[PDB]
Amino acid sequence: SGIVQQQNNLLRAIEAQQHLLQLTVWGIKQLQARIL
Amino acid sequence: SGIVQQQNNLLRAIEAQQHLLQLTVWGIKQLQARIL
Amino acid sequence: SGIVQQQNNLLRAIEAQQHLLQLTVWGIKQLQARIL
Amino acid sequence: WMEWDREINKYTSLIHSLIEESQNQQEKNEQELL
Amino acid sequence: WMEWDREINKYTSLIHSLIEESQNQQEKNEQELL
Amino acid sequence: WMEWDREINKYTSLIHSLIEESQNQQEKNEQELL
Repeated sequence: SGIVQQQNNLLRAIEAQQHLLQLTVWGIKQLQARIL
Repeated sequence: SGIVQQQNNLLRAIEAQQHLLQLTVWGIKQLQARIL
Repeated sequence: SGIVQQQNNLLRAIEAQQHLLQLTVWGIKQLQARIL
Repeated sequence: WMEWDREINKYTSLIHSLIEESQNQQEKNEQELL
Repeated sequence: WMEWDREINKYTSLIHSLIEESQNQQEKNEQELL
Repeated sequence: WMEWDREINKYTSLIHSLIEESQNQQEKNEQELL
C-alpha cells in the first residue's frame, strides 16, 4: 500500500511539473515573437 | 509486476520531461544572447 | 528494498527537475522584464 | 527554431501518452491491492 | 502575462506540497522496510 | 546570468546521473521479478 501510494504521489508531481513546463514553453514563444 | 511496470512508466515520463527541459533551456539561451 | 530505493531515485530526479524548472522561470522573467 | 518547434511538439505528445499510461496502471495497481 | 504569473504560482505551490508529501511517504516506506 | 549558467549545468548533470542510476535500478528490479 505505501508503495502504491507513493507512486500516486510521484505521478501527481510529474503532472504538475508538466503544467509548469507547458507554461514555460508559452512564455518562450511569446518572447521569441517579439524578439526575432 | 505492476509496481515495477509503474516505475518504468514514471521513469520514462521523467526522461521525456528532461528532453523538454533541455529544449526550454536552449530557447532561453538563444533569447538571452539576443537581448544581452 | 529495490523498489523503495527506486522510489527515492525517482523522487530525487523530480526534485532536481523542479530546480531546473524554477531556473527557467527565473530566466523567462528576466527576459520579459528586459523587453516589456 | 523550426526544429525546436518540432521537438516541443514531439515530446509534449509523448509525455501526454506516458501520463495516460501511468494513470491507467495506477488504477490497475490500486484495484489489485484491493 | 498576469494570468501566466498566476498559473506559475499555482503549480509551483502544488509541486512543493506534492514533493513534501512524497518525502514523508518515502521516510515511512524506508522505516517499514525494517 | 553567470550564476544561472552555473546552476543550469549543475542540475543538468545531477539529473543525468539520477536518470542513469534509476535506469540501472530498473533493470535490477525487473531481473528480480524472475
